[PDB]
Amino acid sequence: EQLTKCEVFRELKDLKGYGGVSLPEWVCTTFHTSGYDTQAIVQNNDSTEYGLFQINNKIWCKDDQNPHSSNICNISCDKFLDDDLTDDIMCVKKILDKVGINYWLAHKALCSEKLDQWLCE
Amino acid sequence: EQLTKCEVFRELKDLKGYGGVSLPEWVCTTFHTSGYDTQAIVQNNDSTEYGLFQINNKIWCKDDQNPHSSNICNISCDKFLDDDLTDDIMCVKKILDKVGINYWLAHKALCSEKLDQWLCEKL
Amino acid sequence: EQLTKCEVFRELKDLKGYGGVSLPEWVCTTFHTSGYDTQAIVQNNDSTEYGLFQINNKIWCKDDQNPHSSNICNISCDKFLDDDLTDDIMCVKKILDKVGINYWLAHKALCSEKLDQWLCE
Amino acid sequence: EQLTKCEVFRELKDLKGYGGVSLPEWVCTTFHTSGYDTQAIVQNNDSTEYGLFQINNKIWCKDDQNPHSSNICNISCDKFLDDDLTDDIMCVKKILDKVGINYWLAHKALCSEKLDQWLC
Amino acid sequence: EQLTKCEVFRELKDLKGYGGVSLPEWVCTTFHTSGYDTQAIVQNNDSTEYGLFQINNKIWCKDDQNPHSSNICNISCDKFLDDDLTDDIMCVKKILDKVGINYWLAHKALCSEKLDQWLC
Amino acid sequence: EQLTKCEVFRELKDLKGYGGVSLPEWVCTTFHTSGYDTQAIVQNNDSTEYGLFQINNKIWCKDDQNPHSSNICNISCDKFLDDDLTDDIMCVKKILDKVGINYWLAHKALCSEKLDQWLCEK
Repeated sequence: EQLTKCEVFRELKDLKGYGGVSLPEWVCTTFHTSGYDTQAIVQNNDSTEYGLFQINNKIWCKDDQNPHSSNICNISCDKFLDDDLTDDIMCVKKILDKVGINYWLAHKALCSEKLDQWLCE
Repeated sequence: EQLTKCEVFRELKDLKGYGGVSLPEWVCTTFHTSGYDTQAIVQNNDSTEYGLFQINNKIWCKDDQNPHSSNICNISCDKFLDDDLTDDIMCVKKILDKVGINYWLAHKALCSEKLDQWLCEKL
Repeated sequence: EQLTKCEVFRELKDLKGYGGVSLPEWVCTTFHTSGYDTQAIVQNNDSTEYGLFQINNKIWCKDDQNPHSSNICNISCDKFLDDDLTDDIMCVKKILDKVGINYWLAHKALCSEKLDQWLCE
Repeated sequence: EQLTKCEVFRELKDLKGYGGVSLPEWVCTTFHTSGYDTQAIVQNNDSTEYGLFQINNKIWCKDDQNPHSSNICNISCDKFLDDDLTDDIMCVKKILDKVGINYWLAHKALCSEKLDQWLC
Repeated sequence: EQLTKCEVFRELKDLKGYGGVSLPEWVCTTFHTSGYDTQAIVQNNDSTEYGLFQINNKIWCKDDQNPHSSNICNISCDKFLDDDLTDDIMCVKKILDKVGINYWLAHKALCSEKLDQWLC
Repeated sequence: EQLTKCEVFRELKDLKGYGGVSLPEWVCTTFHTSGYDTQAIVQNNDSTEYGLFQINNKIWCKDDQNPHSSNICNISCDKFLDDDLTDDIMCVKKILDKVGINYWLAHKALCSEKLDQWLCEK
């Protein structure tokens, strides 16, 4: 499912304030990460990244590709491909606890200025 | 070279049933893999993926990046970027024989059901 | 920041002939590389690619992800996400000098021949 | 810092029985891992493995090489090169919890049976 | 097991002349690859190399670490840590077939001359 | 060639003080990286490391394995496998120039102090 900026904004309300990051920072980050596509999937030779936040199967979730993954989010990666972002949000909180919002390079690279444009009326 | 659901459907007829996988499954998988673009190419720091099936150059084919690739499909990777999908299919059959359809994670994740929407009637 | 074939053609003028490569080849390559988007950023498990030319943080530039980067172009990777392609071109000349145009597989695979459609007149 | 087959038994006591793995298995596994050298360090192009258990800087601990490591064990990797194996063991227990003893391929491979030679 | 140069020269007799490479070249190559240790194993974040020839689990054999390995040699990697080098040899031929002796960089760099010192 | 501490100490004189690192530090680091084996070669899936200093074919030199290496030292990797440490040092200087001594993780943790055992009163 390809969401609209305002839709992402709404759906991510649960992440508001987590780790102190605001929604415009989240909307901007996910835009540069998956272009707002909940079904985004990229398979490389060693790993595959899943969904809206492009979570990878080497550390966060379990795959057919990496069954020996640390699976920090204790979930099967494909659960990140459907339309209910509940699972994504749960795992993302785990990532923020372990590495921080800057785990995503796009946050600092493209989301530290002109933040008002990522806002929703 | 961008294709549509039914052109992919028509051109992958030879994979139909091969190894026990159905056509809608393939149409679905290639969609989530390359969005039906025969010239899709993704270069990473140490591996690059080619064509409609995004075949990588570490194992299946050879290119200047990984000259020591196992090159199981015995072909130069750029043959996967033309519009003739014959070379591609030969290789895919080799991948299926060795690893199976779920070698493509998108298949297991998004193309193992509800395939009805990947259908093209009259073939 | 999505350019058009001809804007790219215009902006990369300083690369013309460099390393013996013609502009139509440059236009073709960046099209297959970033789709002409000066802000393309692809983050993988341990490397991230930046901008029009998708320059990576393991060798050419400095990231928060790879601080021990050889950083051949002596620059922080995010300078490749702005609209000013000056940084990018300076770095691309470096890459050309060190490895060559075929460092980009898209060039060899698709942009060394049948260049007519990449012409901009 | 080189331990002998017997010191290892002593030092890894806290691991005994944890995750179902016995000491002789650990003695065997760590032998194939680091030769009982607690300062063992293998640096590759992208990853680096530290200490007796050869814990990597990509997932388990934080490095200068990999500052964005998920750092699951919440610790700086060089604390695995000291002679206090307390922090090592604590991290190993997390790996066991999250992945299991077979995360170490040498275990399943060479330290599954004939565990007699690994006694002290 | 830790073979000697002579023990290796004997057990790799089957590779004699395959793909055109001589026994000394093979002895030299394995020397620089594993020091003749048939139980040599090196696990990294993404792959693991096994045995005398340090065969990796991403392409040649089936692992717990890499179950989607193309498994070209249709064999589980642990079989490369046995003292019986028959499997190792079967797989090495496949590698010579798909890639060539120079798949091992040590061969081209160190085992292409001054070979008489690898004779037995 | 398997050298002794002092043979290595001797051969790396040009590196004395380069980038601020003393010989005792180098003699310690190279022992931890290659065991003083000038012919050490470690081949992995994606890269290989060569010689005394274990320089890789991903960034510093050119290989048949990685022909598209950035090849910063502008040298073919196997030149790092012989007895003459001259190219090795030339390249180590470039690495020190680009990334620094702590490019070698063993240095920081094991070869920064308590170096009595690594001196040579030659």
